[PDB]
Amino acid sequence: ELHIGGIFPIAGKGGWQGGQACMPATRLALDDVNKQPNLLPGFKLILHSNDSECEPGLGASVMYNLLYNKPQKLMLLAGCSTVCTTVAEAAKMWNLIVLCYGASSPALSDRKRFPTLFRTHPSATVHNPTRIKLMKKFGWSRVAILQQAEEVFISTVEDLENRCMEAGVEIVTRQSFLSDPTDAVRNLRRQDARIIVGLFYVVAARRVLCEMYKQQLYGRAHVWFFIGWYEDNWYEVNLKAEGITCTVEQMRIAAEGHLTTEALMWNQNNQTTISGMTAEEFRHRLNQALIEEGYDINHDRYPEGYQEAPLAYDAVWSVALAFNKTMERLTTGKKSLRDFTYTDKEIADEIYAAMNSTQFLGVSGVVAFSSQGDRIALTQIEQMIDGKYEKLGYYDTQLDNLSWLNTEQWIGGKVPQDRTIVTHVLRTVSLPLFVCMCTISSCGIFVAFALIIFNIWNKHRRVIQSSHPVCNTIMLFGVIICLISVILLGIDGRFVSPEEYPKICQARAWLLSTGFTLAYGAMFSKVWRVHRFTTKAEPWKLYTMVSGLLSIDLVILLSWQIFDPLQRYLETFPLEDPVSTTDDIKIRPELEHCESQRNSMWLGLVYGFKGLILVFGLFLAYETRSIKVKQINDSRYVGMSIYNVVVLCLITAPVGMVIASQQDASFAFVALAVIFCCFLSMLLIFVPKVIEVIR
Amino acid sequence: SDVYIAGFFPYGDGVENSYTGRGVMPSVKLALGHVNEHGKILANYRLHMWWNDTQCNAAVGVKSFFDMMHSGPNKVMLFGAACTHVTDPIAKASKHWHLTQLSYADTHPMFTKDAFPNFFRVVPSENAFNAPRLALLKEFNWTRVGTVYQNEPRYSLPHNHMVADLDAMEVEVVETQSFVNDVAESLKKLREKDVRIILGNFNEHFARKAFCEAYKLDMYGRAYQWLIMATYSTDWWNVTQDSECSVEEIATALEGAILVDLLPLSTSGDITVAGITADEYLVEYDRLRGTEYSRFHGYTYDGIWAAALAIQYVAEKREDLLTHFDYRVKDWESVFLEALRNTSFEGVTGPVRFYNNERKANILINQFQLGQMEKIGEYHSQKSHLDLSLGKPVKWVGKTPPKDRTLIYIEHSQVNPTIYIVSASASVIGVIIATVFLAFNIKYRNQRYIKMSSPHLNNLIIVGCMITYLSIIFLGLDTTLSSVAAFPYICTARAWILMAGFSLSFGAMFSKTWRVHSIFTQLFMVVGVLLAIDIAIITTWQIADPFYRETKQLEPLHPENEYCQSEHMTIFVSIIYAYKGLLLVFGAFLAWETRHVSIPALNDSKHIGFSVYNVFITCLAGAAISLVLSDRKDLVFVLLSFFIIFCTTATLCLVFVPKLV
Ligand SMILES: C[C@H](NC[C@H](O)CP(=O)(O)CC1CCCCC1)c1ccc(Cl)c(Cl)c1
Repeated sequence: ELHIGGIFPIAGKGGWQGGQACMPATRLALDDVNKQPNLLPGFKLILHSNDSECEPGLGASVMYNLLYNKPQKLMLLAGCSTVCTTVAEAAKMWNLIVLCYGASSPALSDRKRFPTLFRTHPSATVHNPTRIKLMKKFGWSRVAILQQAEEVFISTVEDLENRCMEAGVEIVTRQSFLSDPTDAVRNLRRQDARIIVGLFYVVAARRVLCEMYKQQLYGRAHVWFFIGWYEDNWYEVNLKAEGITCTVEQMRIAAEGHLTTEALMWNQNNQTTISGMTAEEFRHRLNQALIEEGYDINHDRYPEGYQEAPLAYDAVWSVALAFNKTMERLTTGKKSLRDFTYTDKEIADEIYAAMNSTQFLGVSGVVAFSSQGDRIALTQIEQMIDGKYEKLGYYDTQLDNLSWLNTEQWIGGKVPQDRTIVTHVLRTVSLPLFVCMCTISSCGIFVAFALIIFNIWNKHRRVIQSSHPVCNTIMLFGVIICLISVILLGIDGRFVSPEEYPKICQARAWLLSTGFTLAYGAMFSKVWRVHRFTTKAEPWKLYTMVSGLLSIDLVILLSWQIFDPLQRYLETFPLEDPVSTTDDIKIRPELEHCESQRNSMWLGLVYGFKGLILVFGLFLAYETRSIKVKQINDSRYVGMSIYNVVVLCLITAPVGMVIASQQDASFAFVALAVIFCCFLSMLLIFVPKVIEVIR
Repeated sequence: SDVYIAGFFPYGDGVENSYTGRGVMPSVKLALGHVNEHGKILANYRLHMWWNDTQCNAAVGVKSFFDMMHSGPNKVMLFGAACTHVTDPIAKASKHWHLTQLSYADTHPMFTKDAFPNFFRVVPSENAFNAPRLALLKEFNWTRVGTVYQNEPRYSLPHNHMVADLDAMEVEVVETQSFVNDVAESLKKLREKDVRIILGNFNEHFARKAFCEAYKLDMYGRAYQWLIMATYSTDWWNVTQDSECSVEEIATALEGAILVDLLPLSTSGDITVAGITADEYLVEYDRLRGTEYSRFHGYTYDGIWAAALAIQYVAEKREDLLTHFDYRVKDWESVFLEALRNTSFEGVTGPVRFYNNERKANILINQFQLGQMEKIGEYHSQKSHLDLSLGKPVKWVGKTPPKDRTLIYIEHSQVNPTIYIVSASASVIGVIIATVFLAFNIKYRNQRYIKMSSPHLNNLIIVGCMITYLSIIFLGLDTTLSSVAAFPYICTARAWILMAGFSLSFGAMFSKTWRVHSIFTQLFMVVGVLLAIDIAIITTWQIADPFYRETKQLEPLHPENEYCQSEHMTIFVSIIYAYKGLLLVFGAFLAWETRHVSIPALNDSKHIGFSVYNVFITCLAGAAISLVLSDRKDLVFVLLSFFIIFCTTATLCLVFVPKLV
């Protein structure tokens, strides 16, 4: 006649008075252990029990009374986590195994403090792998935590964080309140979080729910991982008693589409358990037995600890199975379970070995214990739709088996993302604008080369013979290079890979500077030669100055290219709202501005050189109003053109920097102005020559 | 005539915290012998301590407690365990036996009255270390303290009470660091702010690690002051366990640190309830203790005496102590509770008297000086008083306590009369020379001077030369010599007069150069025309862009610039400089072109060219140093005033009338 000890929190105040339903259930199991089957061949398993009232002092008193009285006990059963810690941590001294049917505290998972503790109740950190699997199943990586800091949620949140660091999930916030989450859920939509896991009790859960309508934290852009073991209608009860300013309608409205992950305490299948009945049959029998105790559960008002009755039933059945295996192994000799004392280490170790290797289908499912005494449970996932919970699936934590019933109803038909994904788009010059500018530049190159070919008459006719043809050839060759630079100025990153874009960026500046220098070695230096000839009153004195200007600006450009080039300075802009997509994609523009380290220094140096030459040429042409010379006969035209070229170059560079952030207009002006600067300065010089040469 | 008490000790062999059990048992025997050998304290009674060895285990302690409850003589009180995780289960379990528990060595800051009504503490908790440290912050003026504490609860609630208590005393927390295993990161975070006084809550190993890092990163001393609780072992810094820092290395960072610890015995000459002073009891304990020692020996002696007092009170009130003692009967506990609330007696550790449930005991305060831990003083908690004169004097690194907030003063710059007075004297001599040359030009209409360059333009260039000196004096003036409200005007005087100096000096040469230019192949108004190009734009300075000085205090090592307007300068000043440079390069180029042209009726053109060349080079250098080397106004002035005066003197000497015999 084996005896066991049980501690059941029945008649207490506060805490978890779960014995009210967990005491009768064990009794039922007791019958099903000893009355019907041959589970104990010649033994009747008895249970001595007393109330603990969910406090550790009375639990210790009950344990002392049980362990220091005449009927010898072989095992201790305990309820809440406080009593479970009080008994299990002190149980090794008496060589007793403590099986707890309602201890969900994660702090009980350390075998060092509790060497003989088994819990048929799943630990509070059993949903965390399921939450992480759900996060990795919908592609979410940015999640937030809303704690309550009750010394039990801290451990669960720590476990969740440590498991997240092994899954790549990034946690944005760890907001934790104590009684009022107003200043804890408000900051949730500051580090804007869409996926939020709630780690609070039902009393705080209702208040958190009420504190996410006026903050508008619900809808299509947010998903809540609530705790799954609340009451089914946990949002429409205890309203007036609490300071819930919200209403039942809005209570339900934002409960839509939140996922709850729970530890399974009832067998979801219809299979017959080892007890000889199914989960529904045991539920009906427990309902029949509980009404005798003084409960009116026919019209609801369920007793406390109702959901954990299968845990107590399976705890008793696990005790019986372990004892049966213990006597089966102990028959190889003379020692028996009846002759057990608190100083008998071998029998206690054998019972521990038997309770380690337990694997049976009970009312709560496949009951087995992990290496640290925790209950190996199959997690269950459900979602609230229109104020009702629909089961999305189940998850096996030990081996990755996510049995999914595709019944998740995401609003909008698509899984919400964990953030507002930003896409960077490169703003480019308009294709028709670039094509038109390229065609105009090609026409300019064609006409320039046409004049270069037409310069064949240099010896044939005196009009070009006495016009210093080498200077005109230099001018045209500079015009061609500068027009090519204009073409290269429209080639943005849309047309070239970014890894080679700096090559085009550097080539643009090099070609533009070289072209301008060659176009003012003939538009200004010829005027300088005219002025000097007039004052002092032939070909080396012009080409040498051209070569000197080319030498200095080539040195400047080479130093710019080698010492400090430009790569990319893609700018930004306000986060634009894109076309109708009904989704959170934020499109941000980026330009392709060039910028070197000391871009101001290089640009100022080059622009000062150009401006000095421009002002020199303008003033020389001012002094070159009417000093017409025989051998430089086109001294009045190539001066007439200096005025317009100077005004164009003094009107383009200033406003160009102002509009440089506008991709289209800046390119359009810097192209059209150069087109004119190369068109009038070409016509004024060469069309009179063509008119005079043939007539 | 035999009253029993139940005791729990960490005894026997190698168990953790065993020294606290084997070092207090001699004191327990001493107190039992003194109580039994004493009259008028308890008669027809004999206090017997039934004690069990709780091997630092929460299970062994509970089993021993249940064993002494189930069998043996009725124990009337519990002598609490010296380990928190051992006494906490006993404290929770004994509440249903209606027993009063008295602790002798447990300092954990969680055994409050609300959670443990029957747990009285002769030894004060760690919270009792808050008051002395915060007292020192009042003794030496430190109103800015940083806090680093171990995340364990034993070093968490005392820190919370401290940061909630120093708030009322106008002391501001700068930072709060709570490490777990790495203290170096906490120290780096603390140094991120400029905090010098640190309050630390950690165990001896973590104290060694913290000072290891406080050497690794420089917090050794003479500027950083430490204030930590030090209920550690003797010579804890001498144990080699930190990050490779030797004993001769962990001590350097420990120098000048103030440590608060539990006072083992009262240093006053008061006579205890045993009839012997604390020194006689110390002699007896040292004689009967052998090699084992613990700081709680006086505390457990006083605990046994308090238990005897409580039993005497219970006997006086309830006569049926030994014939009606029932665990299940509640009122007994209440009586003992009252007996433990009327306890007020002088013991070997001071006035024992329970206030809420704990005891206010004197706090020893010592300081690491010259490679040794020397006592500094005592903080009496009954009458809160920081007696700092009892021990050795407080030895500071240097002569002054470390400052809570680093102080570096900053007062302007640009000064040293000399740099300015010599420049003012040079400008006075320069304007004297300019006036002398003007007088020498006044004797016009005499041969060559009549036929030379226009003497009117000479008076204009001389006026320019003098106004350049006026410009350098006006520009050099600072805000320490004049009213600060006059800063814009002088800034305007910095600009306008300077723009005048270029107009009336460079323009005079420019007019002659333009004449020579018009010659190679009614007139001085060009200078005025040039004046226009500046005066109008200077008005656009005042009308829409009021001057606002920018005070930038940069690298104030063991000074702030007072520059001009904080307005558009790269748009405005750049334009002025570009226009001046255009004029300079124009003049230089025409002078180069007009080199050897004699062209009478306007003489000394070559000297005008030389003057324009030196003006070009000096102005280029001055602009470069002004736009680049703008570190402080003193250096700018000492670099530019000499150049300005040299160039101006060259201009007024080369062209005026050099010798002309
Ligand atoms: C699922 C969980 N099982 C009970 C748990 O094992 C008992 P426990 O582990 O002792 C935690 C208690 C703490 C005090 C208040 C009740 C919870 C449960 C069931 C119902 C409620 Cl109302 C709660 Cl808060 C927790």
